Amino acid sequence: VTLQRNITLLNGVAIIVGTIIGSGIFVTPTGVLKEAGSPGLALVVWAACGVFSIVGALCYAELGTTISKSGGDYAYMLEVYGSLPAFLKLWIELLIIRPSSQYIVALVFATYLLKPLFPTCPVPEEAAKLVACLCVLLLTAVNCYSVKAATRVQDAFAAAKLLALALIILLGFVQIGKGDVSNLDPNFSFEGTKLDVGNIVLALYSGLFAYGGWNYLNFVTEEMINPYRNLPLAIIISLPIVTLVYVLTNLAYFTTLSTEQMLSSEAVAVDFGNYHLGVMSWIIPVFVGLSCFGSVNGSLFTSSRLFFVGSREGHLPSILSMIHPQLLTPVPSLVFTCVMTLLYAFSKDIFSVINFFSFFNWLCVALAIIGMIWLRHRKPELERPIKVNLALPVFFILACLFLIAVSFWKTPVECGIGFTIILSGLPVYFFGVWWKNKPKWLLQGIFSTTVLCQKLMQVVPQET
Amino acid sequence: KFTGLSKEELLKVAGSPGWVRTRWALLLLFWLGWLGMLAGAVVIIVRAPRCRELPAQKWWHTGALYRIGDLQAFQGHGAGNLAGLKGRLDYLSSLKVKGLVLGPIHKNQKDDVAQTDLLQIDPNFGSKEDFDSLLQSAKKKSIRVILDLTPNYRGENSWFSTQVDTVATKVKDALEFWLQAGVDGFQVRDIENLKDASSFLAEWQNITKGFSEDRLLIAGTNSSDLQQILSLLESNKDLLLTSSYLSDSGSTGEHTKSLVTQYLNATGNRWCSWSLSQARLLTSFLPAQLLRLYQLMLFTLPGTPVFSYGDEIGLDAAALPGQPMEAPVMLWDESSFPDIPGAVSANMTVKGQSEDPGSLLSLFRRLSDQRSKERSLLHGDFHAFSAGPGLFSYIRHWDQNERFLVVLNFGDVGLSAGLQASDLPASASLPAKADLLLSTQPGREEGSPLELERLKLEPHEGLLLRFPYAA
Ligand SMILES: CCCCCCCCCCCCCCCCCC(=O)OC[C@H](COP(=O)(O)O)OC(=O)CCCCCCCCCCCCCCCCC
Ligand SMILES: CC(C)CCC[C@H](C)[C@H]1CC[C@H]2[C@H]3CC=C4C[C@@H](OC(=O)CCC(=O)O)CC[C@@]4(C)[C@@H]3CC[C@@]12C
Ligand SMILES: CC(C)CCC[C@H](C)[C@H]1CC[C@H]2[C@H]3CC=C4C[C@@H](OC(=O)CCC(=O)O)CC[C@@]4(C)[C@@H]3CC[C@@]12C
Ligand SMILES: *[C@@H]1O[C@H](CO)[C@@H](O[C@@H]2O[C@H](CO)[C@@H](O)[C@H](O)[C@H]2NC(C)=O)[C@H](O)[C@H]1NC(C)=O
Ligand SMILES: *[C@@H]1O[C@H](CO)[C@@H](O[C@@H]2O[C@H](CO)[C@@H](O)[C@H](O)[C@H]2NC(C)=O)[C@H](O)[C@H]1NC(C)=O
Ligand SMILES: *[C@@H]1O[C@H](CO)[C@@H](O[C@@H]2O[C@H](CO)[C@@H](O)[C@H](O)[C@H]2NC(C)=O)[C@H](O)[C@H]1NC(C)=O
Ligand SMILES: *[C@@H]1O[C@H](CO)[C@@H](O[C@@H]2O[C@H](CO)[C@@H](O)[C@H](O)[C@H]2NC(C)=O)[C@H](O)[C@H]1NC(C)=O
Ligand SMILES: N[C@@]1(C(=O)O)CCc2ccc(OCc3cccc4ccccc34)cc2C1
Repeated sequence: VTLQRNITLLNGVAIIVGTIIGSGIFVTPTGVLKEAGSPGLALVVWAACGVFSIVGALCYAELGTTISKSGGDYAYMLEVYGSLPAFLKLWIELLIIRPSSQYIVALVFATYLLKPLFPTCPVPEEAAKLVACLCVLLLTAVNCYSVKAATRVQDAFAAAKLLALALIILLGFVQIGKGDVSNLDPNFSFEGTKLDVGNIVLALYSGLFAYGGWNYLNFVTEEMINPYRNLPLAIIISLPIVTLVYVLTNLAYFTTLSTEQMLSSEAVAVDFGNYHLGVMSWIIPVFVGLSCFGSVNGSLFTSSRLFFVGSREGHLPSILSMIHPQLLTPVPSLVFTCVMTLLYAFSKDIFSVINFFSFFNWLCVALAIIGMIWLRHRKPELERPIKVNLALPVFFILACLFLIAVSFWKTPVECGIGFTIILSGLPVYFFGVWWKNKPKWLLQGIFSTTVLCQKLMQVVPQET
Repeated sequence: KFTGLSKEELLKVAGSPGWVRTRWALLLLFWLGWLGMLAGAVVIIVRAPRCRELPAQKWWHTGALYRIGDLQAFQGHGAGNLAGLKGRLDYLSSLKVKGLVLGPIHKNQKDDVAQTDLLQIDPNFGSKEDFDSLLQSAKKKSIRVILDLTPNYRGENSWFSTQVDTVATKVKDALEFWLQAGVDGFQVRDIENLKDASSFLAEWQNITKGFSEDRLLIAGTNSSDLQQILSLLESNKDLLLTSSYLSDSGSTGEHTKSLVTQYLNATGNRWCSWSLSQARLLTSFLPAQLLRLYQLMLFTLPGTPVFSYGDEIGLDAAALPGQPMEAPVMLWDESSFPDIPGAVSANMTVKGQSEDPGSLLSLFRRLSDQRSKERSLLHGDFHAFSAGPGLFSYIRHWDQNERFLVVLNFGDVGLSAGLQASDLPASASLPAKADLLLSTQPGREEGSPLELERLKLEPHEGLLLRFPYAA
């Protein structure tokens, strides 16, 4: 009884494209224009985040073909740095990182799908919270049903969001095809470029939010048909498509609206639909919701597979990583993902957790790529189907260390709170993992609740 | 495996009847809970009240107009042509004005009626081509151009006292000519000297609207009587009218409050224009200690504020030696006023006041962007209410956006506010703690919330508190 590989090349392309293109292309440009000052600085920030994500994806393709086991970015750290940093990464990546990232996109889905009923108006908040929870519950039920159904969902919604962005891009092209330019003058487009790199790296963070999810096919390997070919071929095909669409969508945004027209706007896609369309301008918020639906589906998929792999190393309870026969899906891991995602619906503002934890999110990537170089030098007895040129990982490590050291130099009050939450897992590691020889007051109860959840969900252990 | 059972044990234990019924019951219970959450979202969505529909504003609803009567005195000598006016459009874009009432640039010799022509440009301003370039240059800066078509602007009687018909006949062709040229509106001043006045403005308004619905017509009187204004506003309602209705008085605040509220009552809460005159500065009617209070008042009343050139720096005509009061020299820099060198100062000029945060130009710029951006100041609702003996307090509120509260002290003693609201609608009732956005006088720090119970005001102070939609 195993997980029964189904992911094709086009399924992996759809997974990466649908998970990356979520909400950030419709929310973040105001935050980038606020910190860049000039539109040209915004476009070079978007292109820089694009090239940065492409370089990191090449390094993760080389890592995922080297080690080639599931649960990427956590198994790669467990292979090199032992058990305790892997558990700390798994702890943080569970608790704060995965349900908040899913709940943000679900909330943007619910907010933008209810915009035609409240055109010039704030949406009622609890209706949006309920619709977001409905989205999460429907998608986890679809994921608990079958894997082929979930890949069909991801395929359809990735194609839908691609055609939506193509429509927006061609509208921005026919606007500049009407012989005059609002923005994009060769001397005006750079007027307003502020400075103070400390006020530039915040625009870099706001752009790097929209590129999140670029390493999720590394989480969902061990289920790909022929991974040694179809993982880097999926990454190479997928991520250059995102950067081009992002810079063309920002360019189409700028030739409809002026600068402080966008700096004081609430939904720059809704205003774009209001300009180029009369009635039938609800198409654009409908399509934004359809993008965020597929992004939530892909993130739920990869999170369930990550907790599946983390249970197999003895770092999580063993009720997880139990497969249900005749469906062959990790049902308790999916239930555990959905429960946490619904649990983060009690916060009023959850966007202020991104700056609390960005330093750890890039520290783990930098640690994994340092471990990749150290593994290539220390242990050269592995088969490597792709081998990147060096000084791409070295430049990526230098850029990640630049982002970490700058985030400890402009806003050091949130990183301290983040580092305080990180070491709270250190009591948890020494209860369950390291502390064996537990009393019989605890082992029988854990066995009883495990077999009770087994009898409820009809799940067997893995082994095949 | 490690803390659980295996395949066969579970398949022969958890296959018994009851357990199958338990998991099917939990499945249908899950789907009924999902449908219950869907119904709970739907009945919350339909219970939300609705949201109001926007009034489809014009371009002159979204900011202030700027009157430049004498083009020679705006730039200065040697550059008083139409071409030099193109160089000031970046300064005019810093004031965020939406329109521009250029003075009468047509060829008028003197009180002879046969020689003047409203179709031709006077050669001391330029020609038609540098006017067409000016229109296209202002069109790129999002600034509209209104042309004053008052015929006899060099003379005492402004409408050619001899007869009335032919001088009103040439205006009819001038409207169609200059609308084809591409102007955005017209202005006619001194219509109290026009015989059969109310039945000519309707015809000119008809032609101006029949070209397009985005065309303006402004009329100007020197009247202060309310009934003479309403008589001109009987058959016309989309006509903008500038008068001397507020230039009368206002030593006390209850006079200005009654003057605003009686006009809004007798008109019917229609769209109006707020000014102090038709071609005069603010310093021609107010002392220098009331120039901030009236600038705070005119930017927050429900209408279009109209200003003359130099009202943002407090350009006083009587505060200098020999000079006409109809065309003072605009003080761009310190070297503006050429003769008597050493009469201007640093706080009297544009560039000297363009750096000081506690200046008058800074107050004008801080009001003129709030007027053109905030939704409850563009087409919001107005409500005045009773206050302390000498105050003027009112509230602007549109639907669910940020509510604005303005408090003004038109007197020379320190007053406590005492905002006994007691008559506002329940939608826009007062909160307990309102914020602060600006103040006319220095000695307040901006951004921290006060509370409107022990609210104390020093003389000639004005407050622009704000508070959000709540319950
Ligand atoms: C929730 C609905 C989902 C449906 C399926 C149920 C799945 C339940 C998953 C529960 C996951 C929550 C625990 C997260 C993992 C931490 C536990 C672990 O790593 O142990 C491996 C260890 C593996 O055991 P094995 O299965 O025998 O290999 O797990 C345990 O021994 C049992 C741990 C129970 C954890 C309950 C929550 C405890 C939170 C921490 C409380 C404080 C403890 C430290 C005391 C000092 C504090 C100052
Ligand atoms: C663009 C379309 C797909 C609309 C997407 C939203 C749909 C309204 C929802 C409601 C039910 C959902 C799914 C419910 C279960 C499956 C059945 C599945 O077909 C199978 O049974 C394959 C499983 C197998 O062969 O074993 C294909 C469609 C799918 C994904 C459905 C697609 C449509 C979903 C995502
Ligand atoms: C906090 C935890 C302990 C609660 C977990 C409870 C589960 C969320 C519930 C919801 C619906 C339940 C079950 C409803 C139907 C069954 C039977 C089975 O579905 C089938 O029809 C298998 C036969 C087939 O191949 O068609 C697999 C999924 C399962 C166990 C479901 C798994 C999840 C259950 C136990
Ligand atoms: C112009 O305004 C008049 C009343 O102010 C309206 O009716 C016009 O009256 C004039 C005589 O003064 C006629 O010459 C026009 O033919 C009338 N217009 C018609 C019948 O449409 C009318 O509201 C305005 N004109 C238009 C065209 O809207
Ligand atoms: C508007 O200005 C005129 C000119 O100063 C004021 O006086 C009128 O002058 C004309 C001729 O110049 C006379 O025919 C009128 O009879 C004068 N008006 C009166 C009331 O006698 C006129 O008073 C001013 N309007 C107001 C309201 O003050
Ligand atoms: C001024 O507004 C008030 C209400 O705010 C109205 O005054 C009413 O006028 C009618 C007839 O003129 C009287 O029958 C009512 O008793 C008045 N009510 C009040 C409360 O004063 C009216 O809209 C305006 N006043 C006038 C004279 O038009
Ligand atoms: C520009 O500043 C000077 C000095 O700061 C002002 O001169 C003051 O004028 C007030 C009233 O006019 C007097 O009470 C002060 O005693 C004067 N101070 C000095 C040092 O002379 C001048 O009035 C300011 N100009 C304007 C237009 O406000
Ligand atoms: N491209 C996306 C879009 O919706 O546009 C879709 C997917 C996706 C996945 C992961 C992600 O990471 C976010 C994140 C990073 C570091 C720390 C965090 C702490 C708390 C919460 C989130 C953190 C961002 C995005 C944005």
